[PDB]
Amino acid sequence: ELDQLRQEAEQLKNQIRDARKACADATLSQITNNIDPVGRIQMRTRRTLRGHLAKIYAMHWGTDSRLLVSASQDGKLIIWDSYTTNKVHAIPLRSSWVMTCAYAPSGNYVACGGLDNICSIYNLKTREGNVRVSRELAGHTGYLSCCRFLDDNQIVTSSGDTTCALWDIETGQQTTTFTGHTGDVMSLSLAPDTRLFVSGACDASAKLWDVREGMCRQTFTGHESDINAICFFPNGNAFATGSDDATCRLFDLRADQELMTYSHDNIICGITSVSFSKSGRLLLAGYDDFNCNVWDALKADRAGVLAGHDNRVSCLGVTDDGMAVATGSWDSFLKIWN
Amino acid sequence: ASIAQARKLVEQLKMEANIDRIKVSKAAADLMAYCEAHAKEDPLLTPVPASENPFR
Amino acid sequence: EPPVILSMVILSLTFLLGLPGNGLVLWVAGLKMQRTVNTIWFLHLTLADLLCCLSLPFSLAHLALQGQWPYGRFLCKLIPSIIVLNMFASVFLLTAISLDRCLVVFKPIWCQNHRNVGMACSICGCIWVVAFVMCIPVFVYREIFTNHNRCGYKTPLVAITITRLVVGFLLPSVIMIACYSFIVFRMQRGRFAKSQSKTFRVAVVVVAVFLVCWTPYHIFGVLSLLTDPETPLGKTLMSWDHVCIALASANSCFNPFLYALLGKDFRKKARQSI
Amino acid sequence: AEERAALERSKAIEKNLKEDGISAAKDVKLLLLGADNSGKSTIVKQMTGIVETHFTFKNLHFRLFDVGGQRSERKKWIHCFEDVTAIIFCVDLSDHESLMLFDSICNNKFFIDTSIILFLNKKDLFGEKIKKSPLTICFPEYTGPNTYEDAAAYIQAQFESKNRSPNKEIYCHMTCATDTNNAQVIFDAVTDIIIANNLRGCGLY
Amino acid sequence: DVQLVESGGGLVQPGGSRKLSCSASGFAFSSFGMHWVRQAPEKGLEWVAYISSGSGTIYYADTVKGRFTISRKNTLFLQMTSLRSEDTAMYYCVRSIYYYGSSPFDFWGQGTTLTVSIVMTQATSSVPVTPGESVSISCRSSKSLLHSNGNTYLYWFLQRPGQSPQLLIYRMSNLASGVPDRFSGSGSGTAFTLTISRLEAEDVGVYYCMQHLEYPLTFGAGTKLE
Ligand SMILES: Cc1cc(C(c2ccc(Cl)cc2)c2ccc(Cl)cc2)sc1C(=O)N[C@@H](CCCN=C(N)N)C(=O)O
Repeated sequence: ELDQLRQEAEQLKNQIRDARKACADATLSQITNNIDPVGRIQMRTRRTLRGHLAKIYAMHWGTDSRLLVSASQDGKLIIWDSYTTNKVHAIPLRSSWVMTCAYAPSGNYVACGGLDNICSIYNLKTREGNVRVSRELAGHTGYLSCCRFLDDNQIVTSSGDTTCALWDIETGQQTTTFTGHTGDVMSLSLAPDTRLFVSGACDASAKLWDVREGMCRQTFTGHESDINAICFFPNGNAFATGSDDATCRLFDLRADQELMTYSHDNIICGITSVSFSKSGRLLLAGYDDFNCNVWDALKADRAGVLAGHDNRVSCLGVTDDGMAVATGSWDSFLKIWN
Repeated sequence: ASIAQARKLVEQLKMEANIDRIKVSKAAADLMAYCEAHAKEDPLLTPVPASENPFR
Repeated sequence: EPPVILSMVILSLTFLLGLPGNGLVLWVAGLKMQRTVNTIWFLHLTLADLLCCLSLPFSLAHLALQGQWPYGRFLCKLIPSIIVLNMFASVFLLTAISLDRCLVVFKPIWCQNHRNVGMACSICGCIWVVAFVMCIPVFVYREIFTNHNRCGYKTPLVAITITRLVVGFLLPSVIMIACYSFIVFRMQRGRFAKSQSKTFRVAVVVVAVFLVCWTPYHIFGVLSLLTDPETPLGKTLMSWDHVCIALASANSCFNPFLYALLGKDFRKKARQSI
Repeated sequence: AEERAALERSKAIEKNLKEDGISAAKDVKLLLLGADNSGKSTIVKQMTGIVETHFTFKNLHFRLFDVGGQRSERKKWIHCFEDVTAIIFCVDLSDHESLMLFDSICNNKFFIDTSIILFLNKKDLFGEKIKKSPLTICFPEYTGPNTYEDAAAYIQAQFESKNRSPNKEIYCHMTCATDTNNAQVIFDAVTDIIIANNLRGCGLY
Repeated sequence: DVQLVESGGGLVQPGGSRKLSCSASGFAFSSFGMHWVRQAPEKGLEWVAYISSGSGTIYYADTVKGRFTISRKNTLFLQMTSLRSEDTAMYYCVRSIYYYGSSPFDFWGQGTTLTVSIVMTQATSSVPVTPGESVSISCRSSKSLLHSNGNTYLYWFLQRPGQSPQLLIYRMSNLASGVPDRFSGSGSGTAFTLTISRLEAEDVGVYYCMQHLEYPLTFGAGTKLE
């Protein structure tokens, strides 16, 4: 019956592919062909924060559009004031192998993880002054690659042992566990209403989970290599992935298929980060070629570059009001564009 | 042994295959409608004057 | 005046070949590079050479003046002190570079444990201080003689000449020679036998360049000390000093090519920036 | 009115960060690799995600990293150890896959100028086995006598023939685990590597 | 539990001297700034001295410069010399931390009774009030309290009878930690007011208002809601 079940799975995959392809009557580029282009958009460096000493692996924006948190492999995590370049906090870590960081929406907690398979929570509003460790979650057998807050009580983490879990910072116990991927899960993104999230595994696929039920709903397979970044459209109806095949793609949740592909002949290096614009017209991507290419999301064409980095770009982000964009790199430098 | 794994796989495929779908053109229409309805307030594709720049 | 015009031609060539390279080196090493232990020496040497390169038009004006000075006493007392400070700072920075290379070659443990930026900054400050100390006497003793007003010097003269000769010539040359000889001696065994030849070539080039560029100044100073002015064979000295000092000043343009752009990263950054 | 105090606090924490970095710049880091049950435990004990061991020998603060617990693809986390001073390799003579691991590690993109220290252990067991069984089973192509020294030299030559970059060197030493001379070998190799790196940095190499 | 204990006061003849101490525990003493606030037995509060975090910067009042000294183990000192008859007042120990989003003047001390042998105006000095009603107190300022960055510095304190003052509203709009939701504050430039909703028997005392723009800190006369 094993061969029969394999044949049934193959025929189900064929049916799914036929159904997905039967709904593609037209193309996005055809419909957005009669729209004036955005033109040239050159951005100039305004500020430059230089506090770290090693490669920067993650960054995040506060909900106030003023405070930012940076995590570097020197064993430290700082909190920046972007309007003044002043430093507010400096938290020493226990394990120097850090690969992720997060900022609570309320502004009271931060999170950190890495090669130690343990995710930490820090309290920033202590009565006695300094910052103390509030929790230490440990349930993963593989390196943790991403962690994103839901509220002040719960957090969702993605690990390298092909599993995703939803925790509870009050007790430190796994409420739910998501399984099904084949390789390492290296990316995560949460919906605007924080009821759904997507992840990108290393077996060249991406799935759409849901927090309440702990199940999977759809899978999008259209890439050629591993997936290292993911982000959500501001309307929460689409998400754009960035792989190591030097191509970024746009997937539609309702259409259950890809819509447009952003690539060019010259680009060879893979993509390490991806981010959208607040109104959804631009799409900035970070490249291993030390540059950042600003794309016109509705026309699949370039609109400018962001030069000024001496090494690979590791992280990029846009504020909540869309007034600024910040990038980090392996040379221990962060720049604020405008 | 592997019978349970195969049953789980086919059940997952059955659950995934039962999802409704909309037209691609309608999705594109919604997308560009969102991008044009909010175009006048984006501070990146329209350069805000330096008088209103916190980063000046 | 074939000697005077030859010295002027040498000065013009030195200026034209020195300004672009030192400006580019200064820009790259102070704006396009991070602060490291080895970068401080290059930065300070570039600063000294650039300060030296800003006095060449004054030298051309003085050559055109032909032993006259209608200005006041302050400028005559001042400018040569600045020029001497620049030259001696460059020389001492070269010696410090050689000693640093020898030290990192011979002592790995102590260099690993106790080498940082602060020591380099302190050494550079001490070098600048000793350059200032060496440059005081010209500011003290320069004056104007009034046929017509001409800028010229008045036991002390012998003391200044001898101390300048010894400190500027005999000690730095010995230090660099010993350091490079011991480095070549160390590189015979192990994995270093495949680059001993290149190291020997580079050491020979730098030592020979320094010794050809700085020696005639001291030779002529000593010879003018031994020979009376009114006696014959002295007009030769009084005439070709100009070319002697021009040869001494050519080191300002020569140094950046020898030192700064021998590193692959420096060459890559310079090519990318231009 | 009170932003000057915030500026003072920022300057103070910046100074503390600089002092911490200067203090931490002095350590020497070594990566530790090898196959499963290859004797790495014997060497680390002779003096869950990752295990760190530190000890001091002649005013040198070593740090050994063990990554044996990471049962994932090595291409996803190998860039974190790009700045290691050297790589220690252990091989069990009394036993193919080690050759593939050595080939993959030596020709990595991030390890084009990193020296490798090779340790050959279980020499006594290899000698007893060669007294009992020949060396032709593990190497069907090897031809010549059945002596211990020739077999050891052939194995070392086979391991060394996997390096192509002229800028890196491989140090090889034969161990029997009944000794305490590993620290001296590591010290000598590290001193040579430090001297070579210092010379290359200055520009005379 | 955060504690700040001070002692060292007593009867002194004129022309003498005395040493005061402020022992602190339960918090990171090395990352805070310390103040000194006195209150005459029949008058309002008055600023005395300030020492920054790390002894970097020190400030003194107008009528104590050259006679007092502030120093900071985990203990703070205050050396006073040439004690005249106008120094008879209890001295409090006040902590404050300064960074983006901090709340200075958080926790006050207990005070030591020492016995010796911008003009910010609060017009109203007494109001008649009963439980269950709503009351409001207002105090003005001579100079505008809005800086270029858009921040206004008005603080409101409450001193229950026989107790120590506790911070209520900082920067004219922000409610402190632990304060109930009844209190609220508003103002514009030079005129400020505070509102109390559903007054109970646990909110009876005297109120003070204070600025933090010019470091010669000045309080208000004070209003007693009896
Ligand atoms: C240091 C110095 C510099 C001088 C000239 C000058 C510089 C560069 C060139 Cl290419 C040409 C002229 C100059 C003057 C004015 C100004 Cl604003 C700028 C530069 S003259 C001088 C000095 O000290 N001369 C003594 C002794 C040194 C001579 N060598 C002997 N005796 N062996 C002397 O009178 O003999």
